[PDB]
Amino acid sequence: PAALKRLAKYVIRGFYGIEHALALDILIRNSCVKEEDMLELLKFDRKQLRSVLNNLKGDKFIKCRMRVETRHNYYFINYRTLVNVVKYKLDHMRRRIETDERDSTNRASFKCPVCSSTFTDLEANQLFDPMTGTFRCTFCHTEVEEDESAMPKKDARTLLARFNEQIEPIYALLRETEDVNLAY
Amino acid sequence: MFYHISLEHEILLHPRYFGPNLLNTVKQKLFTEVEGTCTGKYGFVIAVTTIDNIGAGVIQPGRGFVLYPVKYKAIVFRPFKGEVVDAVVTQVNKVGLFTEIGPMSCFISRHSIPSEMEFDPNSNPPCYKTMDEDIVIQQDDEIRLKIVGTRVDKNDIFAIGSLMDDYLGLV
Amino acid sequence: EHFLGFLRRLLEYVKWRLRVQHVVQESPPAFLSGLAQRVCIQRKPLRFCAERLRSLLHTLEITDLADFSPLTLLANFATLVSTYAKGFTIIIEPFDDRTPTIANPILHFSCMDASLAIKPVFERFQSVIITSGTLSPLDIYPKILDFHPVTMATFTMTLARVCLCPMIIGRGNDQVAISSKFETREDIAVIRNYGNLLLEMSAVVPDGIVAFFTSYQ
Amino acid sequence: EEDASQLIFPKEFETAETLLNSEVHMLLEHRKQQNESAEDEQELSEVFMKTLNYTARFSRFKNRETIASVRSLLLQKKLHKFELACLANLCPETAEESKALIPSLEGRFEDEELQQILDDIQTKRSFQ
Amino acid sequence: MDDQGCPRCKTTKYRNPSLKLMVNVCGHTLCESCVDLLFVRGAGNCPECGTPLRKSNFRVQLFEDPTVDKEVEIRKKVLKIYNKREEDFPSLREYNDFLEEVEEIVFNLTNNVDLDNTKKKMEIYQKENKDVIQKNKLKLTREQEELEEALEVERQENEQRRLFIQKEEQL
Ligand SMILES: [Zn+2]
Ligand SMILES: [Zn+2]
Ligand SMILES: [Zn+2]
Repeated sequence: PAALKRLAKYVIRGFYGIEHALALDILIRNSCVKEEDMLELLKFDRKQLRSVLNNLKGDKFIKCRMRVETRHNYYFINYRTLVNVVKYKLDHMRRRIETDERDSTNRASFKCPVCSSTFTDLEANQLFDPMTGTFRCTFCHTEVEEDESAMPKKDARTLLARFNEQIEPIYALLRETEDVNLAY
Repeated sequence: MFYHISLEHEILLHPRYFGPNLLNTVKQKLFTEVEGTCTGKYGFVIAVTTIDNIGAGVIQPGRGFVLYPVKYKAIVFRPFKGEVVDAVVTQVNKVGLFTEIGPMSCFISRHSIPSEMEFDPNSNPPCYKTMDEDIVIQQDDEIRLKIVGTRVDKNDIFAIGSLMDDYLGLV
Repeated sequence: EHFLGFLRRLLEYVKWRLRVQHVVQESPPAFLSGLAQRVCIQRKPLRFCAERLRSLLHTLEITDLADFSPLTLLANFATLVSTYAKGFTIIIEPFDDRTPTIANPILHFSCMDASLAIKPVFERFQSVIITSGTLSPLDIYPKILDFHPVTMATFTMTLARVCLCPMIIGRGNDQVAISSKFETREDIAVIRNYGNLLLEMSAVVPDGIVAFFTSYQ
Repeated sequence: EEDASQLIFPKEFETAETLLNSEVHMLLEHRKQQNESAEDEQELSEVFMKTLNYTARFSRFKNRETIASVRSLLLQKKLHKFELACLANLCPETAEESKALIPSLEGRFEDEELQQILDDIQTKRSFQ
Repeated sequence: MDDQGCPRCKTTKYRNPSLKLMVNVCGHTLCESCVDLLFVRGAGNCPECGTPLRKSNFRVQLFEDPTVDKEVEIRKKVLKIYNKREEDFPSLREYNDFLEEVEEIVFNLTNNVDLDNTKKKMEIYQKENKDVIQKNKLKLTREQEELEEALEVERQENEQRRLFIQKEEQL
């Protein structure tokens, strides 16, 4: 290993449970600590430790194969996958938030106070008075209501920039990744 | 745009019309419903220039009616998105301009109107004028509007007028 | 400001012309014409670019010219190209040798004839003597460098003892051609002949021997 | 799916012809003459009358022959049927204006030639 | 293509560099995927500035530096003026004094208000157009034609040199 994976997992704990964070830190030794040896050292309940290890295994962080022999859980910390897993997690996340941004720009735009029946901007001809100028609802000629939200007045959002900034430590740590090792 | 195209339409002729003058009865009936009704796929239909052919009458079992498929040529008008067409202003209002293009009627929202343009409520005839009065838009005036999109309902099509594009409005 | 904008324009043109990915392109006059057409940089204003760079940079009271040296090199290139291209050429290499794909392309402005640059020496000085050792035959040199020689003589060292006894070995112990041709470079038999010759020659020759190959690879 | 600008039209707007405002007026006028004959027949629809008013006001070429001659000139040029209708109807004053109106018009012909297609129609419109 | 990205949609600029800047009266690093976004709403309005480019005001350009884009376009427009050849003036200083004024005009147009520049350009239009501007349009057209002719003469000579040495070898 190298400082890459050390700092990486150290900052990766920040997402999952801090109870999982202590267990991840126990990978300080790559010695592949066994489940019962972990009960001796981590001492978390066998059920709590089992749940925690399984949750840490599911996201492809670590891999375990207790053989048979007392049985010895083949604990691990698969670092080669770790980097790709974190990259895909942010890769999907950056996509989901940008799509949420763009998909939030569409709305009916109009309403009637009574009858609460949004129409569309396209209904202007039906929802209008040749004379009075105020847009009036079809089955209640008493509408005045314009837009509950006018439009994306602000820039894209503070949400996207907030993700950009709160993750600048993660971006910088993946810049420290910088492919230190060309191995498998 | 004014497009002369052939349409496929069907006629339900009551048996009471059978006998003398059955063929021109179908021709006469065809004009009754085609004229005055519109469809989004083809737009407003103005007139039927001629009938290309008359199809065989298919009898519906139990109903007793007849189905005549008729090929006829007619001119249609359909607004297209992102095109500029001459228009006439019908009524002028603060929250929107209503303009008519033949059978087609278009509504222009206040937002689509240029920012420097303002409604003239004080003037007895509702109209929009500028501070310098360089350009004035009033009822029954020639203006060009860009169609943002084509939207239809109840066999009627009315779009939005956009004046942002250059070389639009009265001259 | 005007000079800075001129340099910005020329630098942008060079940047794009270098970023283009394609086969090696040569363009001595076409480069100047295309620069002038594309970015509106006239050759006459471009001619004094380096001199005006020197003067303007002097005005700035800069700490030192080492930091801005790359800009001065680019200015020298910019003035040279607008100066002359009759006996020159601009070569562009989007891809460097020894690398299937590299993100550091290089634009060369290599000359083709040394007579252009050595003309001032011959013209200004009444006579120049190019005294050389190990000189390949003199007849070529007047062709490469445009000058009219007065004497063409080759001097042979004469000593009471034969100090030098050069020899050429072309046939190995296998009586096989040992030419180091490009197609024959891979020949294991030729490489073995070279190795055996070096072994025996090192066995017999006294201390100190130097062997010169054709390339690092 | 269909854009007037991009010369993209559905499967039905390929073979049918395109009619100009002036020519349409003649078609409607012929029906108006037909309406006079065969008395006691069904009256024209109100929507039909709206077309007559709209087209009559943009009857740029009053003479019947002028419409045919203009069409013939337009047919010669290698333009789409849609392009023929808009240019005559819009009546732009300068080529740059027509360029902005239709983006796909860009690149089909040189700017000077496009201006000529505008000016020659203007002379014909002036002569009537 | 070296720009980090569009001020709004810095995505394409990372995935592929095929997009090229679009020049406008505003002077902007606009990108085609963003030009569609401007066409959908406004139809010729700068997103942040809102400058009414009613013509969409779009023309292709290829340099990562937006300042270079604006400067090059402005210089292209300016070159149509003050195109008189150097030899027209015998005075030594006047050879490049007018070029100094031209580049000052370019820098003025890039950032500062262009009203004074436009008024001055009208003044230069009126007089030089009488005689000299059209004359130098003709002369620059002649020199463009003869440079293209000379390059084709160079390439004919190179093809003849190649083919004649090939026919030497085969003969
Ligand atoms: Zn209501
Ligand atoms: Zn973009
Ligand atoms: Zn802007």
